[PDB]
Amino acid sequence: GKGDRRTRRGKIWRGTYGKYRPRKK
Amino acid sequence: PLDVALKRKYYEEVRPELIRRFGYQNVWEVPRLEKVVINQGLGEAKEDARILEKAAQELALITGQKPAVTRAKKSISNFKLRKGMPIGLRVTLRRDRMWIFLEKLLNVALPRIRDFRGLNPNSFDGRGNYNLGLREQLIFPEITYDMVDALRGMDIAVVTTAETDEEARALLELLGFPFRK
Amino acid sequence: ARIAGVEIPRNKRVDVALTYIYGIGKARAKEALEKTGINPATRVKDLTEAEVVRLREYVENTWKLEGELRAEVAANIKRLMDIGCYRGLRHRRGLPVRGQRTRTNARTRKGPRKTVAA
Amino acid sequence: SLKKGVFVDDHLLEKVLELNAKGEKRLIKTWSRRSTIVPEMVGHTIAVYNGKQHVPVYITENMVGHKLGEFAPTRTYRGHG
Amino acid sequence: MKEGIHPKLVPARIICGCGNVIETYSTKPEIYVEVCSKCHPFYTGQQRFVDTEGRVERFQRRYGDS
RNA sequence: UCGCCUCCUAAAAGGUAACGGAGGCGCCCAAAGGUCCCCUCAGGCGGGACGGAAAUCCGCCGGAGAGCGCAAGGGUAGAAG
RNA sequence: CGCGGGGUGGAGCAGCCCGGUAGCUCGUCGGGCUCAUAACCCGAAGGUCGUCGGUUCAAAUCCGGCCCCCGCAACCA
RNA sequence: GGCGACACACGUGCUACAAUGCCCACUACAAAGCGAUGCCACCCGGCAACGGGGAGCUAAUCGCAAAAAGGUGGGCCCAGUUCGGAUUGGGGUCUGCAACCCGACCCCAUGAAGCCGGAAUCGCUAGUAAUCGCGGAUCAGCCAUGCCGCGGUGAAUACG
Ligand SMILES: [Mg+2]
Ligand SMILES: [Mg+2]
Ligand SMILES: [Mg+2]
Ligand SMILES: [Mg+2]
Ligand SMILES: [Mg+2]
Ligand SMILES: [Mg+2]
Ligand SMILES: [Mg+2]
Ligand SMILES: [Mg+2]
Ligand SMILES: [Mg+2]
Ligand SMILES: [Mg+2]
Ligand SMILES: [Mg+2]
Ligand SMILES: [Mg+2]
Ligand SMILES: [Mg+2]
Ligand SMILES: [Mg+2]
Ligand SMILES: [Mg+2]
Ligand SMILES: [Mg+2]
Ligand SMILES: [Mg+2]
Ligand SMILES: [Mg+2]
Ligand SMILES: [Mg+2]
Ligand SMILES: [Mg+2]
Ligand SMILES: [Mg+2]
Ligand SMILES: [Mg+2]
Ligand SMILES: [Mg+2]
Ligand SMILES: [Mg+2]
Ligand SMILES: [Mg+2]
Ligand SMILES: [Mg+2]
Ligand SMILES: [Mg+2]
Ligand SMILES: [Mg+2]
Ligand SMILES: [Mg+2]
Ligand SMILES: [Mg+2]
Repeated sequence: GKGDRRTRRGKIWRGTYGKYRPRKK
Repeated sequence: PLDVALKRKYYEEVRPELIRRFGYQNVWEVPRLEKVVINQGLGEAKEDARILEKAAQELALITGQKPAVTRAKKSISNFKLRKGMPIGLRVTLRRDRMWIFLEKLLNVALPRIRDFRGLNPNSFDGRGNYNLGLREQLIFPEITYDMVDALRGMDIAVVTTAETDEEARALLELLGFPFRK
Repeated sequence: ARIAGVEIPRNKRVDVALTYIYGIGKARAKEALEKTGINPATRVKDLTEAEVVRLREYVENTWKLEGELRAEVAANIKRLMDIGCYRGLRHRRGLPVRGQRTRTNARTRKGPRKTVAA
Repeated sequence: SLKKGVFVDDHLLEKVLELNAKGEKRLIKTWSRRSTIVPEMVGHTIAVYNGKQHVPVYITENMVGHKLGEFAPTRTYRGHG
Repeated sequence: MKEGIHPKLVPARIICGCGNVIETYSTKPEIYVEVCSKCHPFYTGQQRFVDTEGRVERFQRRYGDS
């Protein structure tokens, strides 16, 4: 959920980027 | 079976090392090793006398002897305990069957103990016997892990004809007893 | 079958059942799976004792785990206390180590509440 | 944390490097708690400041990566009852 | 030994991270042991793998170059 | 308070009083009975997972201080346990 | 002196009889409702059982001493 | 140095307790605002935060930008779990004279309480309530889950 910084949902919610939400498009 | 690899290891290369070290006028004076007594104390099964015969079934399997049951000496209030009831299993094994058990213990069991930086070397009892105890029973090869209902450990008494600790240590060291030094 | 310490996982998945070991999970799991070249979607129930020994022997050997790990985190903390340092006092007194706020909910590290009068 | 870094105030870094090659070492009071400690600090006795006074802290080798203020606590507690 | 009431205790073979322990002479022949320490992984035949003590060691090392 | 048992008083046989000093009984057990065979305590020190002053186990020391259904006495392991 | 009853959370009272388990009302503490307090509701804490000895495996409970309490009695003189 | 204290007590909130759900992949559809002391495409290094390089824009003219839910496919199979991510260990990144007290962020490990919450009690009548993301002011950086706004999808129910 939005509080797991180790997932896509977490990272988005926290606004950040990393291995679990890498920046690409 | 009268062969049993550890028995041998004792005769060829443990005895001579001992004669070389302490030095001995007599063949008999050099330490022999009699009686490994294994004993499960279980208050666990007290009001349940059923759980017990499972534990004795377990002990048989690893020992090759059925244990006999020990029963409460006097009556104690604070943990249940009518002076009747079974407290636990105790098996005496000597002479071969002893050996075949200690082998398995040295080369399989203790190796399987979580952590294990080695057998404590203060447990020698001062007249030269040694004791130790195990928390779980599944560290043995004959235990399949799906046959554990509940963990029960035990107490092991290594008795030896060695008059002192020092000699007793040496004997057991040379047999391959891993010690925490 | 059993990897470091005893720690038998079973059934389920394999790459999942690896989390159930102390010291390992998510990443470290999906890692040792292709570095022993084993299918992660397979279930620890069934697989060659071959892919079982490759698997145990890798993990147990690469990094430290339940027995020695716990004792290593243990020893770090001991060092932090008794050196006299501030992270050490907050271990001594059972209170939160990294900033935050004790005027209100520290509960996870304070215990259940112990109420008093007004 | 820093790295291209390892910040230490020159105040005491002076008097410490000084107390190495002098041949003599004694009690030194800094207000610098922001600084980091060691290696040539070890064996020295520094008095750090908590805002109130200068507290003596004996320096040993596992105190290493730590700032000085870690050994000089600012608050006073002793509980409630 | 009283005849009845007893595990057989017949010669066996047995396994590990090592080869076989021919010794055996156990109940229930053909057993598979997870790992031993003797056979020299994991403590005896001291491997000292994975080895510890690094944490006093480290804090001094990357430290004063920076 | 009134019958019964144990101890002391009771003066080294028995016996011996007092509204002299202290306690117990009015049951119990089909095994707590008969016999044959076996076994030997309590305590202390040392060792031993959960086990702690004490559960169970192992070592040494321990002539009886334990046990003998219950009071006390006498007896008792060369057994009465 | 004599016979009978008693002593248990802060208060008052059960449990003792028949060994193992300490309960009831009130108070106290924390929350609630109310502008607020009381009432009311939802949660909690709190006694080693006068004391010293003994019996038993185990004592608030059975037994003895001592200490306080209440009651009865103290007549022919 | 403290305003950041911690036996405790209250208010407003964020995240949940899962299968109308979680994870991964692929694939769509917004609005309003900000930025040439800044916003930073694209290439390279790094698992990553980020760091090198480096073009365009005084900006309907380049940038922040990926909207998210949704859609498709695959996995998890009811388990304190691929739920949930509090705590703690180690390793780093950036701002800043400086992150011990007191920073935010990335990675490895750790994985707590929690299985719809006593008495009680709040909001909402339609593009609303729920739910999903986005921008801005303050600002070095940031404890923002706050606040002021923007649109995506989009109920129920009013006898009285
Ligand atoms: Mg999760
Ligand atoms: Mg010793
Ligand atoms: Mg001996
Ligand atoms: Mg006499
Ligand atoms: Mg006489
Ligand atoms: Mg006479
Ligand atoms: Mg006479
Ligand atoms: Mg009488
Ligand atoms: Mg004894
Ligand atoms: Mg003892
Ligand atoms: Mg006697
Ligand atoms: Mg008698
Ligand atoms: Mg008697
Ligand atoms: Mg007698
Ligand atoms: Mg109140
Ligand atoms: Mg009120
Ligand atoms: Mg009394
Ligand atoms: Mg008593
Ligand atoms: Mg008259
Ligand atoms: Mg008259
Ligand atoms: Mg007169
Ligand atoms: Mg404030
Ligand atoms: Mg704080
Ligand atoms: Mg909030
Ligand atoms: Mg729970
Ligand atoms: Mg701070
Ligand atoms: Mg569930
Ligand atoms: Mg709620
Ligand atoms: Mg900002
Ligand atoms: Mg926002």
